[PDB]
Amino acid sequence: ACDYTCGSNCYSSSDVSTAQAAGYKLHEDGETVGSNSYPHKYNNWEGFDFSVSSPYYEYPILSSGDVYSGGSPGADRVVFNENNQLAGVITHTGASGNNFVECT
Ligand SMILES: Nc1nc2c(ncn2[C@@H]2O[C@H](CO)[C@@H](O)[C@H]2OP(=O)(O)O)c(=O)[nH]1
Ligand SMILES: [Ca+2]
Repeated sequence: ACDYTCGSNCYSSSDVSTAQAAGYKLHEDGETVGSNSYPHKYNNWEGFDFSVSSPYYEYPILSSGDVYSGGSPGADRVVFNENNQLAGVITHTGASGNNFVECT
């Protein structure tokens, strides 16, 4: 079963946890990754009511299972905060333009 379903992608708790650990780690060293410099800030234009506190940072989660280290970031992201908390999992899939919809 899927703990998180991002359109076509099936992500498990373990998947989310791995990406998230990679992002908070970069964020902690003050280092980026890719041409879009992940992780960066998630502004929250979508206006999601996260059960966690701002500010937010995003980091790509790959359907491939591997951790992002460059190349296409895909459509799915993991959102965590300064305390290393999971805000959620979002995707551009089924979302107009660069908008975001949440993974089910
Ligand atoms: N849709 C959306 N994009 C955001 C937000 N905060 C930062 N971004 C980034 O700004 C871009 C829009 O110009 C988005 O594609 C996204 O980059 P990512 O694709 O790396 O997530 C936000 O709250 N919503
Ligand atoms: Ca997996």
